[PDB]
Amino acid sequence: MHPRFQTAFAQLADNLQSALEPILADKYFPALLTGEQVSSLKSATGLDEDALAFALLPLAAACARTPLSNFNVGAIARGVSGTWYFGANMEFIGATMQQTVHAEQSAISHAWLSGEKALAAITVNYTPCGHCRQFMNELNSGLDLRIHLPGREAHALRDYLPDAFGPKDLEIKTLLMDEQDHGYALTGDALSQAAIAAANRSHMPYSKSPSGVALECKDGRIFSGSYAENAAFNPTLPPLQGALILLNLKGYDYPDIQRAVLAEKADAPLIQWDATSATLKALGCHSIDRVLLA
Amino acid sequence: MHPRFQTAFAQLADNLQSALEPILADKYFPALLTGEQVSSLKSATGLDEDALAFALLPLAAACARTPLSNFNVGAIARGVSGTWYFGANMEFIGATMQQTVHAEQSAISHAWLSGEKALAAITVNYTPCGHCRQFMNELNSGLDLRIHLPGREAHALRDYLPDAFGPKDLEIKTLLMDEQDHGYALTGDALSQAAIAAANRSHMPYSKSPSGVALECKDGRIFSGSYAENAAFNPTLPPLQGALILLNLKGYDYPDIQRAVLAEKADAPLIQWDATSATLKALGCHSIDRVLLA
Ligand SMILES: O=C1N[C@H](O)C=CN1[C@@H]1O[C@H](CO)[C@@H](O)[C@H]1O
Ligand SMILES: O=C1N[C@H](O)C=CN1[C@@H]1O[C@H](CO)[C@@H](O)[C@H]1O
Ligand SMILES: [Zn+2]
Ligand SMILES: [Zn+2]
Repeated sequence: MHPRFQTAFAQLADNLQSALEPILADKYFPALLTGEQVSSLKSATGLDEDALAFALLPLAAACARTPLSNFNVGAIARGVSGTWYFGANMEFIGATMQQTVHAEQSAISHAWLSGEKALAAITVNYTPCGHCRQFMNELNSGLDLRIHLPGREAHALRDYLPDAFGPKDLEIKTLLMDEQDHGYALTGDALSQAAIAAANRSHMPYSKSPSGVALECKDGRIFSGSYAENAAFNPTLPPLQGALILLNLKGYDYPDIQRAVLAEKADAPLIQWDATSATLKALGCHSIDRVLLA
Repeated sequence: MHPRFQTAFAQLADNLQSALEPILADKYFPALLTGEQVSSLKSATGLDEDALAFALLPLAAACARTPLSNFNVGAIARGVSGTWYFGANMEFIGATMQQTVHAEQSAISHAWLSGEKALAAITVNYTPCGHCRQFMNELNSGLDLRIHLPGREAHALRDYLPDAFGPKDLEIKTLLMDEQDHGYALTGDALSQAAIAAANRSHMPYSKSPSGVALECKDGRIFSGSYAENAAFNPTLPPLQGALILLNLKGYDYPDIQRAVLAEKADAPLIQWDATSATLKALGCHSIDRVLLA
């Protein structure tokens, strides 16, 4: 089992531990659970979903990277698929606060990127900051998203975000997790195509600047991120971050990053380039290439 | 009167117009009103503060810069001083969504930077996004801040941000607008010192990386911004933005920017440098210098 889970795992309940140990066994346990696993989990313990999710939090939080805060936050997004995706915050020393990733964004994009069509609920070990409540309201699940916090009843997003601002305010009709395909031709090597492919699924109704980032690991593994705009602009999820979320959740570490490509239009109104390299360099990867969309 | 106000002004009520015209007369009307002016305003019209603020919105919104959205948002922060500060959103073509400024952040930092000790209320022509509700909760006014929106009753922040996350969650005791002075020696030319001075008032309890940006205009005017962290990290106000807010509100335009300096520690965990130049270049200023704090 991935050491990141060591401690957490140890404070889990005996029957839960047993049910889990087989799954967590793999270092490369993908920080996710299929329906089937959930069911199994539910039988070995007498937990109901909600209780199960709360019970897994600490594992989701085990994946956090917080050199600054030291404030571990885990989240679990529940697919309409039955799959549960873990999420955890990340802070990058050498960059800016604007580069940070919240547990919630982590889980939701984990899910989105993985192909999930919609979420039903999300569970966090801490009340969501306003930045995340706003991030949440961009999804096709709307104000209905259900949110579970420890020691609280469940509530819909609408309750956490009264009189909310969202895509409708801007006359935006396509929501995050809705089906998208911008249609750019994939070209170049693998990495280039992984980037372009991500740019293709990007959510960018406000600025109309598609973008994607793909990261190649030592072992030739390839994690890629899609750009995700937000109505309030600022909470937008830059493409780099997408990739790093996957990369981390999945058991990898920065240093395993071999090379990275970024794809975008040259003439787009918004430009990912600088923030991408910068942060990437901050992480120690100077191998950045960019590919121009068309 | 600054053309930016032309249209707005024209749809104001006759008695309000009259009361205003003398003030708005100056191109360099500083997008702000002293107590005295407010009083005068109140007498010429029979308005009460709240109604007065709602009535001035469109002027606050006249100051917006929205090449992307085209979504003008104005805000008015009311000092405990009796001074009212205007605010408006800004979007920068060529940068990223994370560089955007919300009307609310604009007003609050307008006030903060101007020396305001605390706010009593804020009025916006649109419901605040979650990013701003979060930004608001960093102030020393806490959940008590009062918020006025058109067609709604007033409410405290707590109402817009139920079960909120904030500085206390991180054990942070110094709030934004509280009195701060990091104690760096001012040095170099004017610009350098303006930068350092700003770095000195910066709010950075989470990362501990002070920073400041000062901009010199053609005419030798100098606008400077202070760094403002936020508990949720992301909503943090980078130092550059500070300066540009003032610069815009005050009647200036990008192209009047002559040179700019940024001050920060070299070894800080967070680094403003890249985002600063980048955006600055995006705006057409390549004249960036950095000064190392100590
Ligand atoms: O991850 C979350 N989610 C919740 O909305 C609130 C806060 N945090 C975060 O937890 C840390 C403290 O702000 C940061 O890494 C920031 O991303
Ligand atoms: O300025 C605000 N304040 C409110 O919290 C909500 C939205 N906007 C903004 O208005 C525009 C649309 O998102 C952007 O410039 C963004 O900064
Ligand atoms: Zn958050
Ligand atoms: Zn806002």
